[PDB]
Amino acid sequence: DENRNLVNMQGMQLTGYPATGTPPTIQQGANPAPITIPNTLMAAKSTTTA
Amino acid sequence: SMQINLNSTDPVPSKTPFSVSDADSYNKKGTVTVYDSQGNAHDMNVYFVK
Repeated sequence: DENRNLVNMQGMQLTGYPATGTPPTIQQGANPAPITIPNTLMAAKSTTTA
Repeated sequence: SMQINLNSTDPVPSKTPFSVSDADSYNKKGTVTVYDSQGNAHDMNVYFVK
C-alpha cells in the first residue's frame, strides 16, 4: 500500500498480532491489529560476551 | 460458556507478582465479548495462571 500495510487486491487490510519489544517478540495477549512492514531502522546491540 | 484445553507440562511462571501488561506473569489469555443492557459491547479477558 502507500502506508505499507498488507492488503488484498480489493483494498481490505490483513489483521494480525503486532510486534513490540527490544528485541521484538510476538504478543498473543493483544488485540488483532493490521500488520505493517516498517520503514524504520534496526537498533544496535552492545557487546556482552566475547 | 467457555471451553479450554490447558497443557499439563506448562511451568509455573518466573515473574511472580501478577500484572496485566508484562506477558511473563500469566500462562494463558482468553477473550469473551458480552453485551450490556443498552447493547454496548464489553470485552472480558480471562487470565489463567498455574
